[PDB]
Amino acid sequence: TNVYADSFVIRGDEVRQIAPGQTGKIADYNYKLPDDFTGCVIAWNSNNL
Amino acid sequence: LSRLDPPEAEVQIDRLITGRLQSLQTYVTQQLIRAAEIRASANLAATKM
Amino acid sequence: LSRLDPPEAEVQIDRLITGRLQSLQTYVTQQLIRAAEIRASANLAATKM
Repeated sequence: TNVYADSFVIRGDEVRQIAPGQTGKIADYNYKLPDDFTGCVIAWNSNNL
Repeated sequence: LSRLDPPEAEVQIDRLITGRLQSLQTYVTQQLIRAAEIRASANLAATKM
Repeated sequence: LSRLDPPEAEVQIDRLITGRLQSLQTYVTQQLIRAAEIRASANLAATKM
């Protein structure tokens, strides 16, 4: 019906905390996902740029 | 419920739930059988009266 | 089945399957009990005839 494309840039170690069911700092203070599924998660290394 | 997170508490609560449901169902079925027997005995007693 | 992968479709289908099997079994047992009662009533009616 719709597509939500959310975008940001975070650490390479903290990239694991973008998930429903994970704890830490990123998950607990900045961003989180509910007790449901998301479409997909994508993350590419772009420190070169 | 006290010392665990909903994403994990789901599975433990589900295990307890399915076990208690099986126990309640067993109880209900055995009560049905015993009540059928009691009905037959009360029919005998009504005819004897 | 349309929007998931066999390695996890196995799990979800297993959940649905065990649930539906429990429901069908409950139905069959209750029908057995009710048919036993109907048999007793038809025996009463046979002897009354």
